[PDB]
Amino acid sequence: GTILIDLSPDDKEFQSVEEEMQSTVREHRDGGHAGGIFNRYNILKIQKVCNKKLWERYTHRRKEVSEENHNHANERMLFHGSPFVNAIIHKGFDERHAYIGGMFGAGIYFAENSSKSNQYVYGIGGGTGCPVHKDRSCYICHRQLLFCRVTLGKSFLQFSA
Amino acid sequence: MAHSPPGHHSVTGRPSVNGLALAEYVIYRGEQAYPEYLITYQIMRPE
Ligand SMILES: O=c1[nH]c(-c2cccc(O)c2)nc2ccccc12
Ligand SMILES: [Zn+2]
Repeated sequence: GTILIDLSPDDKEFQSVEEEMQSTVREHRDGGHAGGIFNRYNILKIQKVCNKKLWERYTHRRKEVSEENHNHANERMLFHGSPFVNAIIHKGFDERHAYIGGMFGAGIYFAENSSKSNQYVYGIGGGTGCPVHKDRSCYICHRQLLFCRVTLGKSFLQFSA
Repeated sequence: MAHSPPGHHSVTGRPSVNGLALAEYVIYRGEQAYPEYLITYQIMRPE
């Protein structure tokens, strides 16, 4: 039940999503090992993901969380990079999309920095890079990221050493 | 998947060394995220 609608680059919605992507690039402590060496992206396409069943699943949970947290869902827009992007857009996020060995336990991870999520597009630590050239810093191959609506509710704050 | 800490719905990883890093977040229920936008892109080689 998922359809993808292309946004025009003239659409204000395309432009605000592109700005969030570009403006949250940073340098990484691995010198580019996982995600590649870059300061900006070439955005090729932005598509809206439309699935009524998955949206209703989200809003059902959002209301449950809101009611447990003084009517505050604490909703954010965050990036997610994954080799499972095709499964996610068709079937939703679930346990198969969790980072089992993550710093904060086995859950589904999201980032404010688009470049952080870019490190996971080809797998944990960038895996072996792009399927065609085996290059984690491939400048040719097309990559995909999700920009996701995420309900945080009451969030446990972990300081990172 | 793990459970959220008791009385919490997510975890926020706040950076405490790298002053330029933004936060990262973890949820433990797939129903707490919806994939709104699919962005297709290339990384650009620095000049
Ligand atoms: O975008 C992310 N994806 C993933 C990710 C996605 C799918 C599988 C997996 O093992 C990790 N982990 C992250 C960890 C920190 C910050 C961002 C991400
Ligand atoms: Zn490639």
